[PDB]
Order: sequence, then structure tokens, then C-alpha cells
Amino acid sequence: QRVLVKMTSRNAKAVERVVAELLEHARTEKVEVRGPVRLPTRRLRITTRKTPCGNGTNTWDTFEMKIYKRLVDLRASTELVKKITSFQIEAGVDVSITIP
Amino acid sequence: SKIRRIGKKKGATLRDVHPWRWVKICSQHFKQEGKMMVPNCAEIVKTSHGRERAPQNPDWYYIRCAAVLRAVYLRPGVGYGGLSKRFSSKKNRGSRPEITTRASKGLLHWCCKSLTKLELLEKCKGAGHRVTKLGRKVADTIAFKIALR
Amino acid sequence: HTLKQVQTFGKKKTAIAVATVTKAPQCNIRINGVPISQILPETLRAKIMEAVKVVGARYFSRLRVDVRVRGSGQVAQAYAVRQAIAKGIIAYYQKYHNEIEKAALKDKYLEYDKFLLIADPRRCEPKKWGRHSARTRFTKSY
Amino acid sequence: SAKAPKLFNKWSYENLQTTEIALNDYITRTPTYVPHSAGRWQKKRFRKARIPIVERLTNGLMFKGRGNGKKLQAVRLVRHTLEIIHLLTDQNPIQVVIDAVSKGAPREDSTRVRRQAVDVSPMRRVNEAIYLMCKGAREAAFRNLKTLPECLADEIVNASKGSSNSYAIKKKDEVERVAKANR
Amino acid sequence: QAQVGVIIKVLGRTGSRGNVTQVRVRLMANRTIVRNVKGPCKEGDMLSLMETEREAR
Amino acid sequence: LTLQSESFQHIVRLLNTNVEGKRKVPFALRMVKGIGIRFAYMVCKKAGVDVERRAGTLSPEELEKISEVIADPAKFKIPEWFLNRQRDPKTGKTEHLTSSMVDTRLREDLERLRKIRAHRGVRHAYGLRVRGQ
Amino acid sequence: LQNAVMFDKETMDKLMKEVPKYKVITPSIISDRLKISVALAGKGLQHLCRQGLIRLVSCSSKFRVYTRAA
Amino acid sequence: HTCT
RNA sequence: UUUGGUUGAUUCCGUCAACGGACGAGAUCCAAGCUGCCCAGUAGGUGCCGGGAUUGUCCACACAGGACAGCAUCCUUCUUUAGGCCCCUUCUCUGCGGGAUUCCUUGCUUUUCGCGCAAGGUGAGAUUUUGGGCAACAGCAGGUCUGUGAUGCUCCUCAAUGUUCUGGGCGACACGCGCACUACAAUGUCAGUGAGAACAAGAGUCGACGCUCCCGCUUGAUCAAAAGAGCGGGGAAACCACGGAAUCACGUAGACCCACUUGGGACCGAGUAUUGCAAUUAUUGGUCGCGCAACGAGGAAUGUCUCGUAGGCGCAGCUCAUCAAACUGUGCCGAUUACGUCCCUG
Ligand SMILES: [K+]
Ligand SMILES: [K+]
Ligand SMILES: [K+]
Ligand SMILES: [K+]
Ligand SMILES: [K+]
Ligand SMILES: [Mg+2]
Ligand SMILES: [Mg+2]
Ligand SMILES: [Mg+2]
Ligand SMILES: [Mg+2]
Ligand code: NA
Ligand code: NA
Ligand code: NA
Ligand code: NA
Ligand code: NA
Repeated sequence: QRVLVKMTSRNAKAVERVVAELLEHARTEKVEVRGPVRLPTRRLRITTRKTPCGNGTNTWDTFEMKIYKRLVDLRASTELVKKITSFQIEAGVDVSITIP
Repeated sequence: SKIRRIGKKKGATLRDVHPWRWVKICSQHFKQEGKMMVPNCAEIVKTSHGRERAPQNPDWYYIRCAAVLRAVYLRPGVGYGGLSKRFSSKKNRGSRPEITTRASKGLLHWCCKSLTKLELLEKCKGAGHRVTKLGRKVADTIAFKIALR
Repeated sequence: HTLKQVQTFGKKKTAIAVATVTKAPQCNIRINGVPISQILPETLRAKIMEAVKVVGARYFSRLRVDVRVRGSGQVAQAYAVRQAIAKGIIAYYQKYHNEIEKAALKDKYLEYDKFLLIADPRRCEPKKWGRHSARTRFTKSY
Repeated sequence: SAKAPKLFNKWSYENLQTTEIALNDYITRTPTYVPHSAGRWQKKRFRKARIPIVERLTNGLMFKGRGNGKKLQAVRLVRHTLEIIHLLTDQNPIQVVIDAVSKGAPREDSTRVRRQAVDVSPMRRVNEAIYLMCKGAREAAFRNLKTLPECLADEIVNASKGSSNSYAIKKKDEVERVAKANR
Repeated sequence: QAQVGVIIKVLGRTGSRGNVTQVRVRLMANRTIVRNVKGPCKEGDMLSLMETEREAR
Repeated sequence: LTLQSESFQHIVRLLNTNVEGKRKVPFALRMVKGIGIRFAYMVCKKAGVDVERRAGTLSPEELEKISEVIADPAKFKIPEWFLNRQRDPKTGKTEHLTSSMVDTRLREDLERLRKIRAHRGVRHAYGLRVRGQ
Repeated sequence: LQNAVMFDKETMDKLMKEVPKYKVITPSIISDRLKISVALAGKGLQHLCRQGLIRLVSCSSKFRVYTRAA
Repeated sequence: HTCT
């Protein structure tokens, strides 16, 4: 659990792209990498009446929003790890680096 | 011969015997011994405010403490919040939908105090209570007692 | 000196039962810790007991069965247990034994009940707006 | 080894027969241990005829708004009914239940078509038989000291004997008599 | 009292509501007849006719 | 399973209220106004009377022991929160009111609010509901 | 309904005189033959089974069925 | 409130 | 763009003064039920090695005590909120994929053919697979000027229909109507013991150097509930959490026994604690009384529903400083009847 990098976004394709090419950036140094972990996907739901004036049949409207989370474990020296993590980041994807 | 033992299978453990029979025997042992202290609050209060009437069993306090011993035995490190969950019911609210209520945590504090005075239970640091070596011995000796009976 | 072990599973509604069958000096069946022949509902005891009673106890001679169930109420858990037990002996007999011995118990199992080896695919239906349940609708007044 | 299943570990399914040749194909007698099955018996048109006979009696018991879905309670009520039947008759309880279903439904009905008499199919005969037994017992035990497990046993026994002191038989005669004069 | 017959073929649902079916039944004499049946009925089923002397069209 | 003693009596007279000969003792005392269930259980417990006696053998000494317990509940270690009139807005006393005395206090409260001419008093006078309904 | 609440001599003797001959014994039935409460009937039947004059057939928390010993 |  | 068969289908086949085209249906999209790769110090298991508890030649077998497993086998079982190590990925997590196609038999089908139906088989699943979401062209003087710094004409505009403050009202009862909740009891009410779900949610982006939100463990306690207080955790697959929900179960040798009764809880009296700047026209929660309020299954009339469905039972979210008999979702027990027709309404 030496180095924890967590990525999360709103686009499954973008999240997968970042993880896959982060691994090749890791695979070019010979770090010890624990495989990516897919955390459970979370959906935020909001239900709202469609009408703006309260008339007619009571018809509703359900909106959703999905969030994908991935986890990667790296065991390497700090000045090295910053070099791996210096890659370009796709728009909409955030990356958090933590050490426990 | 219902007491004949099968090949191997020597002894018994609390998890094996019938649950109600063990509680009834344990409650009698507490009563027949007489070291357990019963507070003067054990004749007016109800088990929980969700209940409607006071307990109808004269030995209800001895029965409850034995059950509390069993729960701590099964799940070490349980506290008053957990024990209230184990003893719950549904409350009649009149012309309104029924709702579930937990047992009062005041009575469970008294039950744990009586067991601790009977050196049958000790509290883990920073957590709930667990059962001591004597408490484990007491429960298992009664369980084997029922199997032979 | 040697270990014989198999792991199977079964599901009824949302309960998942995981059963481990191993060779032991004497047969024992424990469900969530408490052994069989001590489960309080006698009806549910019969349903679990029938997993062995159909093929006979001679095939469960020196096998140890350990089952753990999680989720989905009371009756649905009993049905998942009996399916994980039935799949367990079949899986155990598949290895450690000839092929003729297997498929001699399967026919007895599938003759009595299909669900003893095949999971029931039924699940709860989602609720829709404008309805009190999946199907029933709001009352009309005129 | 394997032995033949016995209902409630006390009653045997062996040496069972139906004296009415019309209903022979619609009353099931496969051995089972308990009246709990939990199978999809309503997917096809005629698949409901394969439910064991004792289970069908169990299903009919849990009817009113209270009792909708209390299968385990219904099994317990059915279980206690069998020994009262066995004590009253000194004969296999399942045999008595089989006879009562055979003789508990009218074989000729009248329908609005001015009403004209028609016939009744085997499946409707079995279904209506069990329905009238549960309905007769349920209304007898309401606001009464008799309790249900020993209200249902008496009416099943009376129906098997064919006595008119039963809800099932009394209604069957009235339907048949009306259908005759209505044609 | 009652005569048992076997259903050979079923014509179709009759009546305005469609709750009554029409079938051809052979007595058990080889004498066939035509009867109206109430309830779910199938081929090969057996009925119990009180009288077997009149057609029902 | 004890035989009927032939001294079994119906409508046992107690606290100016006829109390049925049948019924268990806690549910027979419930017919005395002001007692109610959950109080008859405490009354029987503090009077040394079994709750499974069914008023069949209620000897005059036992009735007198019961009647004196309810007369002064606090003398037998009944808690103050377990009582009818906790602080008596007029007198300033703690007591339990039973047996055709509760109604007298009820009409005393109604006239007290009327003289005050409070909102609760006038709504009581007109016959309307005094709560939020 | 005027069911008695406490056992009395005439019903008391009738419990061991006529009841043990019955083929089927139930608290609901016994409360009808002798005009007694259902609660009283259940206690009397338990009294007879302990004596040994009748035999319990089916047992449960809510329902009990007894028959003649021989 | 009051309804009657 | 009709007629003849068929289909939920203007879906197809055939025929044809029509031929070629566009929408809608179908497909696509989401969620379930079966499986493949990749996965772990936030999900889980398997051996051993420690430590802790109980342990029988017979004999005894509940106060009345019964029916249902293990015994040719290598050695009795449980726990580790006194725990060290070794092996793993069936169960959980999920981003892309496979898998169902009337596929295979039998019988029916306009005189053949064609389009297809019914029963069975393979199967996790067998007929739009099951639920949703989307949904054309024409309209209605349907609703909204009480959503907006959407808006035209037209009103008020400094002792105002602008704006703010104080106090009331929106809730007032002889009554009538729609929709819910609770019941009218024994298939029950009350009191104990047992096993046991999923969807979810939780704190600053103005105020006290620290916090605000959601919870756990103790103490309060030499004596009710309701609460003050200490000690901590969680930014949420790590905390609450082994998520001890309610129906449910119990050979509990429990209490009641057919009555407006221990059924039902309306109405009303008295004492307390909390939220709030403020609780009277009772905010709310808890305690003891009142139960002599109807109500014993409901006339004419009438609503919804075809498989994990109806009905029954609870939980979360939302509204929310405090209040859910509402709505939006979630799981738990779990059936009877039909597999039809055009009689009524369309
Ligand atoms: K409406
Ligand atoms: K149109
Ligand atoms: K309003
Ligand atoms: K609303
Ligand atoms: K029509
Ligand atoms: Mg045209
Ligand atoms: Mg208009
Ligand atoms: Mg009540
Ligand atoms: Mg009453
Ligand atoms: Na209720
Ligand atoms: Na309710
Ligand atoms: Na009854
Ligand atoms: Na069609
Ligand atoms: Na305007």
C-alpha cells in the first residue's frame, strides 16, 4: 500500500484509457504494481414531476449520473513515482495520489 | 436411548444445544444460587417504551440476564447499542402505521452490571463487553449438562 | 496426509449459500454454525433434510459439510442451502470417483425436483411511478 | 439406502387409489415429505394439475386479507388436521382427503346463455371441490370456540361420507337440483 | 345414474362470453354425442353425464 | 385445579364499584375508575396477592389490604411519576384519584378554565374540540 | 354462553368419569361437553395426561390433541 | 381539524 | 395505403395502375436472470503452527417428554476483538465480451407453395426473454403570465398593488363529496426466546482559536422513559457494519375463551424533556389516568389486477431547525382463477 493512486470520472472510456496507459508508464520502469481494482459503480438519482404547473396526469422523470472509480497500488520511491504520474490526464478525469 | 452418544463426538458446546432450553436452565441456576443482584427498578419498568405492558414472567430479570450472556458469548465486543437491536418489537401507535422500536438501553446497562459483579463478563478496552474464561466455562458446562439430560 | 475438498454455491432470491464438502472421520452437517437437526422450523428442516434423504445417507458416509448463508429472509435461505448441498455431493463425486457413480445420483435428483440443481431465476419486479406496486394502479374517482 | 418419502414422516402414499375414474388423471399422488414446494405451477394452462393433492388443500387455506401468504401457518394447520381425521376414521388421512375431493363438486351446472344446463369438466370439478371445503370451514370457525384445525377435519370427513351435513355436499345438491329444473 | 364419456374432439368456444365450450363425446357402447362443457376441458378427458339422450346445439 | 369453595361471589363490591366475580384480579380491578391496567399489576404486586387468583377467593382482609394500598400509593414505594395528579395546579400536591373522584376533579378543571375565560375554557363550553383538531 | 370459570364437583368427577371414553379429546370440545372455559379445559386435560388416563397425540404451543389411552 |  | 391468410404491429407472403421513397412499429438505450478475461492491505476463503473452553466401561433418558441424519472408517467438536505464518479466487466488486436463433422433432395450416401457428426437446432462460425509457403526422382557444434578469398591450407607482417590520389568517363548523390510515378479533390479543434484507444517506462553497453533518463505546445509575456529558470514527466498498427490520418461528408443557371482552383506540385530565428568536389555536417525543365513542364484516353503486404477480409486512430517501396516515424507491412472505370472448364499456 506504499503509494495509492485513485482515479474517478464521469466517462468509462476515459477512465479506462488513463488506467491502461498509466500501467505502461509503470511497465516501462519495472515498478511493483498491484493490479487495478474496480470499485463499485455509484449512480445518483433524482425524480421530478415533468409539468411546470401541476396539471394533468402525474408523470415523473428519473435522471441518473454514474461515477466510476479505480484503484492502483504502486511500491516505488517517491522521486520515481512522480515521474510515472507526470503523464497527461484526459479531460474530466481526476487523479488523487495518497500515501498511508 | 436418546442420550446414547454416537461414535466420537465427545462433549458439547453452547452453539450445539437447543437455545431455549439452555436459557431456561441458566436462569434457574442464577435464581437458585442467589448472588445475582436485582435492582428495585425490576418491578415497575417495561422492557422498552415500544412495549405496552410490564413482563408477565416473575423470573423475567433472571431470564433476560442469561440471554444477554448468550449474546455476548456469540458476538464478543458488543455494546448497549447492539443489544438494544437484538431485543426489538413493533409499537402500536393507534390509528397510525406501526413502527419498530429498540429496547431501552438503561435496562441493558443494569443487566451488564449484574453479570460483571458475577465476574462472568469483562469489558474490552475502547469497545463493548466480552466474556471471560469463567463465563465461557459456565456456558459450556450447562450445555453439556443438557445433552446428558 | 491428503486433503479432499470441493466448494459449491446456490441462490434462491438474493440469498447465496456457500457449501464446503471435505473428507472427515465422521459425517457432520452444520448450517451457519448451528448443526442440522437443530433448526427450529421443522418444515424447513425437512426441506434441507431431503437433499440427503433422496439418495440415502450411505453416500454421505464420511463427508463434512459446512454451509454459510447470507441475505434474503428465512424461507429463501433454506432453499439455497439445500441446493448448495445437492450440488456439493455431485461435485465431490465428480472427482475422487468414477463417472458411472456420478449421473446415477443426478437422475434421482432431477427426478424429484429440478430446482435441487438448477437455480430459480425469479426476482422482484421494480416499482413504477403512478403505481402502488409493480402492477396495481391508483384508484379512479369519476 | 433410499426409502419412499412419507408425508410428515408418519403417513405413507402407498396403496392409494381414486374410485372416480373421471378424476383419476387430475389428482396427483406423488410422494412428498412436506406440503411446501415453491414451484412455478401457473406458467402453462394445465400445469396446475401436477401439484400434489395435499399441497392444493394447503394453498386454499390461506385466503382472507389476514392470512394472505402465510404458507408456514397453513402447513401447521393442515398437519394438525390429519390426526383428527385419522382418529375419527381409523383410515389413512390422505385416502379420506382423496375421497372427499372426488364427491364434493357438482357434475352438472347451469349458465346464462334464460339459463341452460351444461356439463362440468374434470379440472373444474377438483378445483371447486377444494374451494368449497376451505370456504365452509373458514366460515364455521369465525366467532366460534371450535378453532379451525378441528373445524376443517369434521367437514372433510362429512363430505367423504357424503352426508348432507356439510357445506360442500349441501351446495352441490342445490346446484344440481336447480340445473335440472332449469332445463 | 351417471354415464362416463370420453372427449374425442373440441369444436370451439360458444356463447357470447366465451365461457362454454362444445365437444364431441363417446360413451363407454360406441355411441357418440355432442355436449356443452363448462370449465377448462381437454382431449382425452372424462365427463359424467346425467342423461345421454339429447343433443345440445 | 382447586374446587370451587361455594363462597365464590359475583360482583365483588369494592371502592363503590361492582367488580366481576370472574376475570383475573388485575383485570377485575381495571373496572374501578382511575386504576386501569399497568396499575392493577403494581397494586397486586405490592399487596402480596397472586395475579392468578381470579377473584374467586378474595377474603375481606385481602380486599382491605388492596383498598389501603390504592388509598396511599406512595406509602408502598410507588414512584411519583407513576401517578394521576403529579402536582395539582390548585392544591400543589401529589396524589392518585380514583373511584368517582376523578370526574369531580374533571368538572373542577372545566369551571376553573371558564372563570379564567381562557381559550380552552370557551371551547369546552361550546362543545368543540380543545386540541388542534 | 354461561361457561363456568372454576372447576366444581359435578364437572370435577365428570372429568375422569366420561371424558377418557371419548375417541377424540380437544380443549374446544371438552369446553362444550362440560360448560367450562377453554382455559380451564386445557388445564384439566393436562391433569389427565399426567395421571395416565389419556394419551397426547399431537402437541404444539397453540393446539393439542388427546385420545383415549386404551 | 374537525370533520363531521 | 384495397381485398385473401398471418402478426401486438400498414409485421410479412401473395395479388395488383402503380413505381420508387421518407417517418412511426422493429432495431438502438438502461436494469435484471446464466457465463469469459482482468482483480484485492476498502471483498472473501483453505492447511498447519500457538493460545482458550467442554469431554462418557456400565449407570442414569425432564415433573408427562416424542418423531426425524452422522456411528468398513486415520485422529471429537467451537472461538481467537495470545496471533504468527503458508497457499488461493467458487462466493463479492466490473470495463469490455459470449449466450436466444422458432434452433431441433411432431402435428396443423388459402388446391398446392409461401408467411407462420400449437405441443414437446435442448437449455440459466423458449417466445417482442422479463421490466422500463424513447415514440410520428394532425389537433384542444386543455394547464401555466404563482419558476426565471421569458414576454406584448394595460393598471399601481412616495401619505404605493413597490419594500420592510409587528400581530392575525390560510387550520374557522350545521353540513355534503373524493382519496388514505385504523378496526370490527381465536387463521386472535398480550409477555418472552430464535434466525434473519436490500435500495440508500452523512460536515463549508456565512458565522464561532475549533467547529456546524451522520454515527459508535462508556458514564449518567446506591435506581423509569425521555437526556445532559465525556471519549472516538467516517469525505464514505475501510465508520455506523458480522447493516441482529417487520411479517415469521418456538414440545414457551406462558396468560385470556366468544364477550363490545385483555378486541378498537376516538375523546379528554395532570407532570416532564427537546427543536426553535418565538410552541396559546395543544410543533414534537415520552409517563400515569379516561376506554359507559362508534364499530359484530357494511344497500344501490363501484376501483385495480394474470407470476416472485394480487394481498400482507416493514425500511430508506424526499419535504425537513422540529413534525409522514403522502409520494419516490427497496427488499421480505407469497397464493386462487383464466390461457377465453365480443354480452356490457370503448
Ligand atoms: K387520485
Ligand atoms: K390522427
Ligand atoms: K390549504
Ligand atoms: K404532498
Ligand atoms: K364489444
Ligand atoms: Mg387514401
Ligand atoms: Mg381556456
Ligand atoms: Mg388493545
Ligand atoms: Mg374494552
Ligand atoms: Na393491531
Ligand atoms: Na398496519
Ligand atoms: Na375460532
Ligand atoms: Na391475431
Ligand atoms: Na404579462
